[PDB]
Amino acid sequence: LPADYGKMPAGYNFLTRGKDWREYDKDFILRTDAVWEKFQLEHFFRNYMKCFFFDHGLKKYQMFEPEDMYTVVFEGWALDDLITFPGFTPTGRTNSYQIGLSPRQRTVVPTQTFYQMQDYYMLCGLRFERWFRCDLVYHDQRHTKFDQVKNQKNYKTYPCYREYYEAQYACQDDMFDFLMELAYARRAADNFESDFASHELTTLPTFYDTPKAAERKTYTY
Amino acid sequence: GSCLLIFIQLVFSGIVVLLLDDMLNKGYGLGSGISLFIATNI
Amino acid sequence: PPFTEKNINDWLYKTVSITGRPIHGKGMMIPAKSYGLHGFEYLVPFVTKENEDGSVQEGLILNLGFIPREYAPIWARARVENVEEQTFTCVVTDGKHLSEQGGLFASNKPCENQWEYADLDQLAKHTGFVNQEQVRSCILEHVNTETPNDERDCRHIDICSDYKEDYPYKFTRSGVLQQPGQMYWDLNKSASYYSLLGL
Amino acid sequence: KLLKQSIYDQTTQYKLIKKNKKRGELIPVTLARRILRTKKTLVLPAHVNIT
Amino acid sequence: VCGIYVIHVIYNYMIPYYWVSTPLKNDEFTRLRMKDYIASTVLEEVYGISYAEWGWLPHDFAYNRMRGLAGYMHPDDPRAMCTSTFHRKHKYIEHEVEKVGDYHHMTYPK
Amino acid sequence: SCTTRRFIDEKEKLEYSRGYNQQELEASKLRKDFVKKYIVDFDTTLYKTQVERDWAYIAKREYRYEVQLKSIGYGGALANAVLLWRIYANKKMVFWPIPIVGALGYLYFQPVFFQKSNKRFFDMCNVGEEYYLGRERNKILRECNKILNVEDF
Amino acid sequence: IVLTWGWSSFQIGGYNYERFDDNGERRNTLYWKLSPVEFPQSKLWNRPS
Amino acid sequence: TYYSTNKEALIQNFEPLNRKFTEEEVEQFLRNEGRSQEEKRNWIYNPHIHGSTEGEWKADIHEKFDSGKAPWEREHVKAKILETNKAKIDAGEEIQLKPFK
Amino acid sequence: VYCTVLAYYGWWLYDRYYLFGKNATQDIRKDTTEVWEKRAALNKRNWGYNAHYKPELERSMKKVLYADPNYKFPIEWPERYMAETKTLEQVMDEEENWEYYK
Amino acid sequence: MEVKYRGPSDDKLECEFLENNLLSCLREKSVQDNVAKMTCRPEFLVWFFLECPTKAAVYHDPKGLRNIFIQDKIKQK
Amino acid sequence: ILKVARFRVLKMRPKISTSYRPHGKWGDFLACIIPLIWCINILTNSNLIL
Amino acid sequence: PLKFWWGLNKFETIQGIHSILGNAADLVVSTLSFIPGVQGRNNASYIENSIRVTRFRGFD
Amino acid sequence: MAQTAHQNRYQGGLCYAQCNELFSFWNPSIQQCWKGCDFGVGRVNDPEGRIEAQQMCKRWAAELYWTYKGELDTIKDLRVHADMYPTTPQNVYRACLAGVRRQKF
Amino acid sequence: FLFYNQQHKTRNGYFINHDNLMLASLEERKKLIFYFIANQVPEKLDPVDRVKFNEELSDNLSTKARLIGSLTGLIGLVGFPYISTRIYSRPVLNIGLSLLICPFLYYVGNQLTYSVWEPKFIANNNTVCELSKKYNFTVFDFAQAKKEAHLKALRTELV
Amino acid sequence: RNRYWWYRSLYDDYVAREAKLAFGIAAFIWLPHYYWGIHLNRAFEVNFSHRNYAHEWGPRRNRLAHSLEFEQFDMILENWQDLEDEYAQRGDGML
Amino acid sequence: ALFFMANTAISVPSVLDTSPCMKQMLAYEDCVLDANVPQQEVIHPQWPTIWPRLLTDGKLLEFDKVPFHPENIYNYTYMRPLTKKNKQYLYECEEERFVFKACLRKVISLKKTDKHTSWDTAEVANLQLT
Ligand SMILES: CCCCCCCCCCCCCCCCCC(=O)OC[C@H](COP(=O)([O-])OCC[N+](C)(C)C)OC(=O)CCCCCCCCCCCCCCCCC
Repeated sequence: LPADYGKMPAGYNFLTRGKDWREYDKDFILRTDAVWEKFQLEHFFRNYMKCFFFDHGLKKYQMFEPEDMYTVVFEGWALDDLITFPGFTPTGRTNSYQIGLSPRQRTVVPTQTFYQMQDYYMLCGLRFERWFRCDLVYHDQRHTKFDQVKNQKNYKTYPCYREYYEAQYACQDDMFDFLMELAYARRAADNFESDFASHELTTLPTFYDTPKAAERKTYTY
Repeated sequence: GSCLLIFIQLVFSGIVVLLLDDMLNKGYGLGSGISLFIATNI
Repeated sequence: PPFTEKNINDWLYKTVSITGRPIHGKGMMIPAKSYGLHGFEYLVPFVTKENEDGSVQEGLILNLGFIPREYAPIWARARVENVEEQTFTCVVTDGKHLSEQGGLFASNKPCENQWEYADLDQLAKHTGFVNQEQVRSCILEHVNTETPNDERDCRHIDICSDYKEDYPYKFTRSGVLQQPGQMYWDLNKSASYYSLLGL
Repeated sequence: KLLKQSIYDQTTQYKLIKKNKKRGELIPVTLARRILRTKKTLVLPAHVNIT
Repeated sequence: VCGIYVIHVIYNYMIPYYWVSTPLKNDEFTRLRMKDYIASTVLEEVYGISYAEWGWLPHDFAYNRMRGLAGYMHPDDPRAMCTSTFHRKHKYIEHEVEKVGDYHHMTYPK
Repeated sequence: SCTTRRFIDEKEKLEYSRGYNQQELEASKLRKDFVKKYIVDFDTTLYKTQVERDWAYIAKREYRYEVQLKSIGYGGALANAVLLWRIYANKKMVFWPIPIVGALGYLYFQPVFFQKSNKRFFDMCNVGEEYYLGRERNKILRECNKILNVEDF
Repeated sequence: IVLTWGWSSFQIGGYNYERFDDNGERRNTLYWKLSPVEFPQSKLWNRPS
Repeated sequence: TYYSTNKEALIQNFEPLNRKFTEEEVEQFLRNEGRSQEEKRNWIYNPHIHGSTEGEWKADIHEKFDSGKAPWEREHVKAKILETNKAKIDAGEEIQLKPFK
Repeated sequence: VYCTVLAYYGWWLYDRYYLFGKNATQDIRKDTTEVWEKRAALNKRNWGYNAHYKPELERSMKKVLYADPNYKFPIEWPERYMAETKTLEQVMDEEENWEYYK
Repeated sequence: MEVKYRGPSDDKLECEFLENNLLSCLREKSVQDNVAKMTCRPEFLVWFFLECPTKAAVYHDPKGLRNIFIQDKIKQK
Repeated sequence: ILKVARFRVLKMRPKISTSYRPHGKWGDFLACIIPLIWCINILTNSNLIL
Repeated sequence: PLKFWWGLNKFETIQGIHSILGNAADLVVSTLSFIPGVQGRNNASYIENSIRVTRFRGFD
Repeated sequence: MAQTAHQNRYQGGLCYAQCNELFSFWNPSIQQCWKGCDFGVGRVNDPEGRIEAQQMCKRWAAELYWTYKGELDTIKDLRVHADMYPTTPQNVYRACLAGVRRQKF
Repeated sequence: FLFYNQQHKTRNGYFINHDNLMLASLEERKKLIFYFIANQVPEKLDPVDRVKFNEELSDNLSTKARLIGSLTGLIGLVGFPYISTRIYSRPVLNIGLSLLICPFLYYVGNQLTYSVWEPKFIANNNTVCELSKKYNFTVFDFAQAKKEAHLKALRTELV
Repeated sequence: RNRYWWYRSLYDDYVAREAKLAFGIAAFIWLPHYYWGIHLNRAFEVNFSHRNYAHEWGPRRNRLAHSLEFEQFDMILENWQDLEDEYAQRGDGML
Repeated sequence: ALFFMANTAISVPSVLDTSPCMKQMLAYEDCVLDANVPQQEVIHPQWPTIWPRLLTDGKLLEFDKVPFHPENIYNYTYMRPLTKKNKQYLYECEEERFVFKACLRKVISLKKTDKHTSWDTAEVANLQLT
């Protein structure tokens, strides 16, 4: 083997034109039913990825939204909202892949604070309160230092994006609208919660309430 | 012990014999139970 | 069509390819069994010529093939049947074993769709076609001519094992040749059995 | 599975299905939908998790 | 038995509900996690998978194994902890999995 | 599927009813010899690969239900007929017709049900050319194709 | 009435349904290895529930 | 179940050596007295008794002894096996390289 | 004796739960180093890390390339599931200035 | 999945559409897509071999393909 | 049922029930084993689907 | 089944019986060695003696 | 321990006990620590096996959460504390590494 | 014992071990090793050599032993009726007596003809000497063949 | 066990004769149920096997068909390019 | 519970995959995944001919796309030509690509003829009965 084995030769076009394919016959095995199975392949594809129908008036492929059997059969003459078929992929490649769960995202306000309850209402309130604190810090700087800048040169992600998306996930739009009304009522008056909070004076002491908070944690490899 | 020496007399090593010796002991014991089961039936 | 009561022996059991429009509304279901399935032979009035009003029609009887018992009623199907002009390649057939399958203590009830055997005159009357003699002459069995012509093929309807075809299932060229239960090997076996019983 | 050009009157077909459609005793729920019909479908993927 | 069950419920579900009722300055998430953990995570869950063969056939067990590995993917879940592993073969017979830890993806059993 | 199984059963019944030619008989003999040896006369759990063991056991179970159990049932029916005849003749209970006539019925019906379903068992061994069982089945299949002047799967 | 009918009728019904009606399969399907199985009868009709 | 599993493993995965040990394999066996157990042997190169060069000799020694690679895993030994037993290669008998253990 | 057996079982469960560290420490000292090393070797699994292509084809070039101890993959396995943190222009520039080993 | 069976359509208009797409793709890819505007849709190529077996067999046949190429060249001038 | 339908009516061998009160040996224990098994079954199944 | 007298070989009495029969047959052959075609018994060959005396050696 | 190798934490051995001792009882990081114990079974004693196990921890953290290419390579402090929760890929990586460190044999 | 079959222990050179080889000459050692390998592990030989050795062994030891055992069993069947009278016949008893006598005499005759002719066949056969020179097995080959023979006997006992 | 203990355990009432006669009949009434349940369990297992295959190898076969069609196009394209080369040689004599 | 189902059908095996060139397809896909190429069109072995612009400029669409605007790196992946590193690590997967293409061409060369008498009962040979 030459010392350059595996190195792509200069000007390699990846072209198989005029190539002898009779040398690879010993590198694969086809069973006796390969001819039959091939047809089956085609059959399945022709009846599985064909969610579109050719139209003679337009002479092109069209489609509609998923419909029940009764509507497809006994209302085939009365079809509404026909859209020209655009293709599964823009470049014509295959898209038939088995999918899975994508990696999760970082959590600022954990769901485990209120996870015994299937209904997320206290969690919704907590997440919205945290986002509202962050927003009260940054709400008026958004159009000059953050997402709403005129030019992309000074573009920066809004610091409360993750908390906002967590609050949106935890709350329905109705409860989110209620909390946004409260947020407007408290941002018009610039009511930071620290201006009124005193309940820490009437709360039981805890090991986490030590004056030396940085030295309470023991770090270990 | 005795089977170990017997199987080492045949071309074998001490480690390999133990694996082979166990199988014969298990097989002979199974036959003894089969003989014991046959005696109870008849 | 050239088929007639007098010329039928010229066209009997002969492959034609005729264009016309089938009437799935008035289809007759002759009881039959195919590969252990109790289903029906699906006869339809095949309209070849008709006037614009549609009151006067003439045609033939077309055996569309075997249709299972579950899907015999029109409301049981997930399709709206096509009754426009279609071309069907069919073997002209007398329709003999269908007319001799009722057995004793069996009779057809027309004026309703109740059939036990293919009584040609009653089927012709049910069709309502004007050319009664030609309709009574024969029936055209929907066949697939891309199949072996031997009677030993043992695939009588054009299907696969998985039944991936669509009902009704048309006949193969061996299916048309096949008389159910009266082939020469069956009669030879019966003759041998009765000779053994007698001697 | 072809969007052909209809030679019938589609309104007449719709009104004839509305007026008098053939039914039977053992008719599947697929072919007999009278209270379970909507104008939109909620489409979701299969073999995956949706909250 | 009913009294023991009721006392167990009130011990970890009713009374701990009153521990935190106001926003907390220090380690609020820690305290809320403590309260929730002593309630959300129960012992029975582990058995619910430790004897999964009592109703899951081999192939259904394989499919539910991949499904459970997907559904308990999130790390911040104390209920996933104290739950018997899905990285296991079916006790009766295993078809898909040849070895416990021979995968091509970390978070997928194949 | 149930439809596939019923079609296979009824087609086998029709083939046995019409007859079995001569070259068809030779091919059937080759297929039956291969199936008998490699499935009935061999422990299907002794194959090297898991695919071979699984599908050979599936073929053996099919043989057990379609040949062994069917032949046992038909031989038992024949033995029951002879037993009823002998009970009526002797006007008392007898036991001899059960073992002897049952064995004779099994020996009469096992070849019949094996000849009827030889192709079914032969095809179920088509695990592939990568395995020993598949290679042997493919060799026998090529011989049968030479005999019958056709191509099978 | 009490024993024989309540312990054999449904099994007979399912066996006849599979033997004759092919378990009510819609036969116009492509690939058995890729198709759902039409199960035999499993809900007993001879029990009150 | 240990007995059943071991019996299945033995029956499935046991074949006779099916070949005569080659000259190279026998020579390696006779030189296996040079193998040291629990402590690696210090291989010293003497050109008048070993020949070749120091690098090539040390590479061959590492292949033969230190690497643990068996004689039947050497390419030239495999070629000799497939050449000297071609009569058994014919008639559809496959030669087994590593003896069963 | 039924009450005594039930009490013993309950105490065993309590001790197993509460003295897990002590029990595991005692169990780790019941076998010598060699036995534990053998057990650890038997339980060694890849768990899906670095599960790159394993060439089964005999003429595959990547077979010889992987046998080479100096072969560099285009990206490290743990980095195959991490989002890129540099601009597309930088990525294309680095890839176009990239040079193959050997 | 319960996928029903329907054989290749061989519809005149559908196969004309698919064959026009195939000819466009052949003309585009024969010059490594050096055209000013490329109208080829690769996905429809797949369907040409799933629903037009007659035209696919014609295209595979060397004489039929030669005739098709000659006619296309005449059309393109 | 057979007994009470065939041999417990007055004209078919009735019994002189002379027992004032019942004296049982772990009665409910035998009457609660069958239900408890059911409970187990149900619980297990639910957990799996949950 | 039929083959268990072979398993009876472990007893030293059976081995002695076999040795007596074999030696008597060897004497018969040696006295008949004058007839052409019979090899006879040679007492100067190691192989013959080793096969004779070690046949039942190490029996288990 | 749905993501780990053992049905119960007691089969993990001394490594799982040390993982339990590392974090508070309500901290889900323990499970991640357990995965470290799984990655360094036959690898901790081998000098390159330890690096392989650390790479396995990095891959595991990258698969659980969305991560950036340099993110796990610029962690200033790899030490863990009792109240460290697996809310970030950095925390998952740190817990997994701590579990790897505590795998004797 | 009754549990296992031990007809192969004292036949076809199964009893050859290293003690038979330590005292043998180089040529005698080669002959003994080849005989043991050919009888116990025929796979080590080419198929033509296997056929030749089987033919040379059958007409001298195997088939001759079968015939001698058959003759000695026929010696034990001078009268097949054995116990038999006009009043009563004993078919099952006579069959049992035959199955107890004839196998025993067969075993005795077979062991005798192996005890007499096997050493002479090993030491005075031209085919054995020629094939031993052709193959020229070593002590390592004999050790491997001994292991293979024991493992094959174990496998046969298992099945 | 203890006959007296087991003959009055059920609330001092005696149903032991019917309990004894119950085993013999109950030993056979469960056979049809058991065999049909075996059939149903096998059907469920086959359906789960089909679900696994369709989930895993379902998408893969569609890609294989896609590649088969692309390869047919590739063969046609090679022949078309050969024709283009011939037409480049014979500028207009080919037509 | 313990034996509530009273039986488990362990005899029925996993559905055997009998696709013509599935093994070669999976080998080629694994090899291409090793190359770590952003373009997905490389999944098909015919990419040099179907999308030749992958080797010249990467313009695979004539501005008839809907992947959103080029604001992040994960945009216009098919509109990105193969770099030198991608080309090298794809060339390393050339033999498996060739074997896959040869298998596809041989399968295409297979035609249904009149000697396939077992076509109507090909399911049994395909091993669909368990
Ligand atoms: C929880 C408890 C439930 C049951 C409690 C009791 C209440 C219900 C009592 C029902 C009583 C029986 C009613 C049905 C009677 C007919 C049986 C039937 O059709 O079953 C359907 C079953 C099933 O029929 P099938 O095969 O059509 O199944 C249905 C199939 N599908 C669903 C697919 C459409 O049929 C049989 O079982 C037929 C065989 C048995 C026939 C028995 C006839 C002989 C009767 C002897 C009586 C006793 C001896 C008398 C001697 C006299 C001497 C002088």
